[PDB]
Amino acid sequence: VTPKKYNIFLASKPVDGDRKWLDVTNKYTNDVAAKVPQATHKDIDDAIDAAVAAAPAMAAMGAYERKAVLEKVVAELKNRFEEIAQTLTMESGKPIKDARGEVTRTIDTFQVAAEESVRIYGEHIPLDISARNKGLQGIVKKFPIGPVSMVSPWNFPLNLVAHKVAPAIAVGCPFVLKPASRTPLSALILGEILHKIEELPLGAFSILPVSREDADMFTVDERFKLLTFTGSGPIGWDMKARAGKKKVVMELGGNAPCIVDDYVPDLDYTIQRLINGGFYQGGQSCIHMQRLYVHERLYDEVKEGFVAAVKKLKMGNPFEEDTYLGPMISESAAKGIEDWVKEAVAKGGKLLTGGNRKGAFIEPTVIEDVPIEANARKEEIFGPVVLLYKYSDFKEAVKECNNTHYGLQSGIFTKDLNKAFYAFEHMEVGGVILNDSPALRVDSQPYGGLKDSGIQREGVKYAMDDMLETKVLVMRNVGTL
Amino acid sequence: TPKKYNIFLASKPVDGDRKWLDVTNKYTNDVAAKVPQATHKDIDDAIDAAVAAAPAMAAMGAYERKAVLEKVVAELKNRFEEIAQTLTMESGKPIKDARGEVTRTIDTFQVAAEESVRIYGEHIPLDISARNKGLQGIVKKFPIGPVSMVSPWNFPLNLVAHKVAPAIAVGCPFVLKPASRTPLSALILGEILHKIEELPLGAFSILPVSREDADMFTVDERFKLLTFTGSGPIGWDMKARAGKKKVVMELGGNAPCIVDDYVPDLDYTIQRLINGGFYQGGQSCIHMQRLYVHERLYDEVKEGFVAAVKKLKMGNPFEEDTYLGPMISESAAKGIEDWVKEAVAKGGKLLTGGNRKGAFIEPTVIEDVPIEANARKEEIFGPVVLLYKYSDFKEAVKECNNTHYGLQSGIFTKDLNKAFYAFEHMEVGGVILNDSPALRVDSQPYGGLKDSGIQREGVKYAMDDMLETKVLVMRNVGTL
Amino acid sequence: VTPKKYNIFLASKPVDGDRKWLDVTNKYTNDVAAKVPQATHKDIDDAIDAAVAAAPAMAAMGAYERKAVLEKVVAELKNRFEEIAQTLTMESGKPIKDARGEVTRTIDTFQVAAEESVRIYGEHIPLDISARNKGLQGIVKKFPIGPVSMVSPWNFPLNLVAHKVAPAIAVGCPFVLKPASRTPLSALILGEILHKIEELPLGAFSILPVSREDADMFTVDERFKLLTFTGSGPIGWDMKARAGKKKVVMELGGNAPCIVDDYVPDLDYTIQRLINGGFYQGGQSCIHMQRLYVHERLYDEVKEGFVAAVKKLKMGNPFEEDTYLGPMISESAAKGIEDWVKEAVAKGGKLLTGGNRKGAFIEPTVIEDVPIEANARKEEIFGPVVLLYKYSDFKEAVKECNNTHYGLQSGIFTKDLNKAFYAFEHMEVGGVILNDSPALRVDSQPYGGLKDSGIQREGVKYAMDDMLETKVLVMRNVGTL
Amino acid sequence: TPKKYNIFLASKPVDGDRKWLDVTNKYTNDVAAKVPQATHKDIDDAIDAAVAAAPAMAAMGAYERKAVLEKVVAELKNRFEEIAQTLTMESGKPIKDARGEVTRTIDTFQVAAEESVRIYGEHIPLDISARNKGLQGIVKKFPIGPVSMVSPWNFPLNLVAHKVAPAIAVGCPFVLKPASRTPLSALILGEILHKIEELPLGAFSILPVSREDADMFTVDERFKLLTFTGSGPIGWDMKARAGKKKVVMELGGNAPCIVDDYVPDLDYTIQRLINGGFYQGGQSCIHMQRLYVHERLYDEVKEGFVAAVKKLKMGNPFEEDTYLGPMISESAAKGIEDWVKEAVAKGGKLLTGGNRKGAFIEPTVIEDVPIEANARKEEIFGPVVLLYKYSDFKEAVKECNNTHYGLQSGIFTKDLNKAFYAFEHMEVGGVILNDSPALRVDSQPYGGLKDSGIQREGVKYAMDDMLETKVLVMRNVGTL
Repeated sequence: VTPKKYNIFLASKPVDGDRKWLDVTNKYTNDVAAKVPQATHKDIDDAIDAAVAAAPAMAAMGAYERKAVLEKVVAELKNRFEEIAQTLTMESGKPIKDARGEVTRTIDTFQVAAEESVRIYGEHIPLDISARNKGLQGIVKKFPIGPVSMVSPWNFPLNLVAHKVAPAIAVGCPFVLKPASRTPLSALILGEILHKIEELPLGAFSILPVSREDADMFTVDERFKLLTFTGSGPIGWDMKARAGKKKVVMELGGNAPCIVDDYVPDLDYTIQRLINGGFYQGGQSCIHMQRLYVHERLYDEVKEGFVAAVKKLKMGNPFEEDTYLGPMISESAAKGIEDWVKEAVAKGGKLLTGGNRKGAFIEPTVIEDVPIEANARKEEIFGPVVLLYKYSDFKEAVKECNNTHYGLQSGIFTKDLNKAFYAFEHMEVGGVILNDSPALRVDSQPYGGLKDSGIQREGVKYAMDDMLETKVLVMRNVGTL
Repeated sequence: TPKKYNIFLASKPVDGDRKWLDVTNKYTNDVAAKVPQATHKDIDDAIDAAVAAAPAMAAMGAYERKAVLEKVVAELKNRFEEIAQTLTMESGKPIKDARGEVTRTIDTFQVAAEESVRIYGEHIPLDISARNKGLQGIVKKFPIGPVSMVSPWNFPLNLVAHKVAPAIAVGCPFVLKPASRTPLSALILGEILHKIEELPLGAFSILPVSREDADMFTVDERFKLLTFTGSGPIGWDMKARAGKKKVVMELGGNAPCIVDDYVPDLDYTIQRLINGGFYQGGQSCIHMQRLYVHERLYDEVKEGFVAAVKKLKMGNPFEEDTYLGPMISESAAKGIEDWVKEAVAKGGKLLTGGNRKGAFIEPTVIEDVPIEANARKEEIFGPVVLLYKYSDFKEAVKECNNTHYGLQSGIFTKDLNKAFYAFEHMEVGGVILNDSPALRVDSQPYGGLKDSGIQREGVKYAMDDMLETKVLVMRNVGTL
Repeated sequence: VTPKKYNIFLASKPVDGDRKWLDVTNKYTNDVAAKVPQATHKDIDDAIDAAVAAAPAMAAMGAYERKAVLEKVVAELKNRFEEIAQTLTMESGKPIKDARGEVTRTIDTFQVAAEESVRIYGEHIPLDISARNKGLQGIVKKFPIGPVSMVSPWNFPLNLVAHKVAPAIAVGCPFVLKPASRTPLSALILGEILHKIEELPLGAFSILPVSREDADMFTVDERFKLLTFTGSGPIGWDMKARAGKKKVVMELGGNAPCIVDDYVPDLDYTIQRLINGGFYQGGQSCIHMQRLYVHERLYDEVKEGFVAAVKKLKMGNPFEEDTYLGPMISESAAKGIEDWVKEAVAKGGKLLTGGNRKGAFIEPTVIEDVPIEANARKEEIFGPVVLLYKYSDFKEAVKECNNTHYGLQSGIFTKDLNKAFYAFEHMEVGGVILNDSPALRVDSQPYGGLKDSGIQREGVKYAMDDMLETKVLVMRNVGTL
Repeated sequence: TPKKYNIFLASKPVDGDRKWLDVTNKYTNDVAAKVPQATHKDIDDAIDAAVAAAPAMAAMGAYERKAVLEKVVAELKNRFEEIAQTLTMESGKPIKDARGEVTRTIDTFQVAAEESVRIYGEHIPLDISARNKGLQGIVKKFPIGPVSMVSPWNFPLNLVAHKVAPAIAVGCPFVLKPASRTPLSALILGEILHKIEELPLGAFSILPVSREDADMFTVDERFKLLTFTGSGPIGWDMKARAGKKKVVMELGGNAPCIVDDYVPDLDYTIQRLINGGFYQGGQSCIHMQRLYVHERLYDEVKEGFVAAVKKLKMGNPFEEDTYLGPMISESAAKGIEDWVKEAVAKGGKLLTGGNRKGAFIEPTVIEDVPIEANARKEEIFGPVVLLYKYSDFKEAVKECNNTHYGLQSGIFTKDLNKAFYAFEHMEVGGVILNDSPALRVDSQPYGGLKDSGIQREGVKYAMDDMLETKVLVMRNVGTL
């Protein structure tokens, strides 16, 4: 098996040469499936200088030119669909059905960005609000913030890249992207696509897998006006603390709960959505449903149906069409999950199903009554593990949903008008999912959270706002001859 | 001795040798006021003055428009009780309801004062394709120009405020035709406006008009907008004859309410149903005329509702504890009484009331009135509620829609899906959730579908109809 | 020359059968190039009944389904581009270069509508503005108005159809379209495209060229919730007067002026834009530059350059690639223009160039100092005629621009900040064109006018507003357990 | 005898045995006031009270938030002269400028009152693709929670109002650290707020703090937002140490102005340049520090500008005709004097002023100061204007941008393209057209690029940073 050689992108151009090689493994077989050049400190410096130099031409592009770039990306993603999905499954270990879903969502993200690029509206504001302000009016317009530092994760290596790259192009910001070293190929495929687009100025982008020795440049470099990070909370908060003067956007982890107070529209559909929330992407999602709170009257029926449905989930080769659950990103990630499951049961948790490790594979797991002191309850598991709880009081269930240091998304199943809006009002999250699990994300919704889950929002039009600066033209007696 | 009033022609109080209009006390029937009636020449002069004042109205600073509206707010607060007393006298509405109307008028003028300094425009990119390279636009809103206002007798202060406050907030001159039965509230606004120096001369006229000249408010080409609140047949005929001008119509209704639950409880549900069915004595375009109660709740609701209507105090509207005052006229009361008798003759079961005493109609509840009866198909505009039972929610929504009107509807439910199904399928401008359809917030978009009219009132929505869009398309502006 | 037989569209289906034929002539050769079935009174009744019956399924479509219809129209227009352009030139007489420009603009119109179909936003409003309103909030949402009556013109038979049809589909309104009898083929091509789109419910559309005896149904029929008309002012105002209860939108004629107070960026570019304004579409445009006001210091230079440039304009066969000016819609239209030119010169106007008729062809004409009483000055000429005037005072030039019973668009060439904004403030029009002639229209801009030019605005998002009804959900203590 | 003040802890006036801080009259240097200094325990208690008050703050009706802000407006109008006198005393700003600051503060609180009832959300379709069928969303904004506020000494009332008014308009509890040199303006707001019943207990604290405890306002994890106005090096260091919370920074500037024309005339242009160059004695973040005049206008502008500078009355700020008061301290004045001497030593030509008399600095104009001089390189925060000539407009814009600050810029032009070229290319938050960069409307988005900070103030923009977005994603809601 000869590993495929890829190029990295430095100031819009494919580079390889005698640079050191980064190995990319097939997450199922563990074989090196690809070799990618590793960027040097000088390459990163050159990338940042090129982004600064390309900022005026990026800012001078017509709205239709920014749109044409994004539409060309959409067309190339559709054309290379299966190839991109196969590469995604290979480097991330996610089942091929989920990989195809990610490519579809990436197409939607670039498509929303294409439409938004031609809709950056400004305001005409009256400023004569009092007599002392007579004859004043303003024009409020938004401008590109400038060069953007992007650091993306390994769990959605295409879609979570798209949620940074598509808004940057829609606005007219040059960028330097550091893809995750474990999954950089999805990002490099975008680089190949972007390289062939003539409308995009030279130096508008760089996509560089970087060593640990130079990774800090993406945090501290004063030439970037914005740092946008998606990944681990402790890493993210530390980057925000050391970023310097630049603006910071963070999309971090979660410990998403779901309340089941009714079956909506029925039990079968409720179970299917709970299975999706608890085990989609093998729990390797920042909005994975980690905690399930079921009302007393429904508890035995839900537990029975839920556990029976998790026992039917196909775990195996992610390249197979009928695989529901693929392996974890690494054997070390799987060992960590296994340790937390063992600890949860040692502390009093009742194992309902799964909990066993087979290399990088973790069986879909359900644990009942895990105490607050256990790591599986307190921290983001990021694995196919669901913590099942019973409740008698709705207000108390909402309070328990909030009993976490995370605040990304929450789910609620209810037929009750007041319970639905009480949950919207009191759940300490960025998004409340009504009659679906918290694992739901529309690529146009404001996505992000409170507490340790991060700062600001992604979702194309919201991510674009963070890449834009407000400027007002205050006009004194303009139109007076 | 009846009080003598002035009318307002080109911002100035006028009287002279004009024909006198009697304004009667709607309880005692005594002539309480004498009002000059405008001539054809006064209307012509009013329209010419509005056309002449349009440039100065359009040139006012946003803070000047605000100062006018804030001065109206301050004068309404200062003359509160006097205005409320005059309101009860000319409209017949109980003094508690009249005070409520003055409060809502203060809120309407206050919302307009805040909106006057918030007329935003857009900066739009216009380079949407290669052929449109180097193009950008500034979209700004401008006063439409002189506006013709025709107001009703049921809320002679607040339904005037909903036309006048947006016109001032935008910078439109106007000519107002108040209802001849209730012109005093409109005339008190004129008195206030007359004393405001910031408002250009000729910005307003308030003229009670004969029927031989009333058509000028419809057909005159100098008016850029006609805004009418009143009777549907009158309104639709005015729209047909308006000519080139834009037309805004706030017409009647036949508002239904679904009771599928008690929210939060039975007591509160009954109180809101009483308010909807009998507030302003049913003389409201959003009066709850039809009540649909689910079969499992029917007997309990009917019993509680009928017991509560039997406790309603009917009498002298000047008395603090009076709930139900008289109808606008004895003829209005006779008409309601005829429709009640016809409803019972066609199979309707009278649960309470139905009797007339001069201009007074007892609060009435009739069960199972057929679709052929006038009380069911047409707006009653009286203290009459039609009660019905249903077994299927979808069918109750379909029956709510079984009308040629479409103003507002009400729904009491604890069900998330029923609440949003009703929002989606009710053919109205406003769906009231866990209150009767008689609810209106002075900032909400208010108006309807079908025979209930066209467009919306509520200060910022009424302002939109008094504004014209203008775009400045800029080719390579900023290229040296 | 065998005329091509077309079908008409009745409740989404192509029909012909036992119907009478409408002749469609080549506006250059006068040959009958096409035969179109004429709809009977029963066909119109069936079309309206089908639109009423399709209204619930139109209103129940997902936003993405409305988008998919519009995107499929975009794809079919691109695929049949040259064929549509050739048909346009044939039935309208407009030069092939202008016909291609009209197909591109129609593609942009349907594309803007596709993007707008997924962006119909509502508001969440606080309603607790005072103590009496405690515990109130509202959700304001927009709903399809219902069946739409559409009456389109002959001067842009594809684009001015698109500006009614694309927003109706973007919103989810069924419609019955009456295309102009002289130019129905462009509308019938949209009908062919629409017929093949499975996402569009059966009966969502009808496209019927209608005889005079049944044309009134489009005005008075109570089953229509909105009438949208583009065409002749006297016809339009009379339809508004007799429409009954339905809402009315009107796009009528104009008598567009242009002020030349400077050369922006230079004389060459100014002359080229003034030529486009005065003679593009052969002046058969509602925003044709009919009146030209040039400052006295620039007058002789502008007149010389402008007259020299009109003398170079190629008039002839609209199928020729280098033809600038094609024939008028009819010989009667040309005779009418010729009469107004002769009347203008009889009343004191000085003919600078053109003014001669050759069948349906009118030479590009320029007349100096035409008095206010002449029809060429008072009314919309809708021909290749420009009325030239000199001015000394800018404020007076603006006042003279406004000295008309129309109010569609105006143009101003200026380097002066205050003159630019004074003109924006005081010109009594829907659109002020800055440093271009009034003949400029972007398919996304709010387009329409004041005075006799009509009521309301077209431009996709503005036309959509008129096809939408506001509904508020007033919520009392929702979220109180 | 110095006046004794109270500080505010969890909405309540406190004094006790706290260490006393002296507040001096900036003209006489006499101790005018004695202010308690908060302890570490007071700050802890203030933050705990703000966390405890956050649910009641978030549960207030929009009209209750409005009523608080309207009560502040009414109290500011009532105590106008007293507040203006206290402002001149503690800040040293001339009484005319102090009165203008109270006016601007009234406008800020008034804008906030109107904005408090206008926090709109969105109803969004979420069915953007087939996989998203049956999805819809409600996007609503929620208070971010407890706010840490750190205010400056240059506008101790208005720059406090720009943090406090949006916090109340939104429903955020807050802990304010006023500048220790000018706390009295902040303590008057506290006195006003203490008497407002609608405001929940613990909603606010106003605490003058020692350097030993000042870091709590930066690092404490109970605060959800840090909003700072002051010195750039201090601000950037606070952003670095803030932790997880959101950070808003309003820092200094080095504002330039281009004079390419006289708009509408020379007299008006000179008056605005004088206002820009010397209003608040240059002790403003938008003070016009650099003046670029086109070569054809240069001699005429220099002559008129220098002559007008020479007429400026410098003296006792309590006098009605004083234009220029003293600097905040003698040390501040000595620093400005050193930079003026350094500018002249490096080649700058002194056209007027440059002398120090205690805390007073004469209004100064220096021509051709090189880029290496501190007076050109850094924010002077004094009555000093750096005068330059240019021949090329594009080059003048480039030179305006030749700074590490980016708050505001000014441009005088009659040219449409120059106006919009400057709007496009000036690296600032606000471009002032036909006025100096010292212009600020209390409703405009105010803030900057580069070292001038992050985010925007101006009531509705400051409210945005105090709000968190929450979406309710609804799956098949309304399906029965």
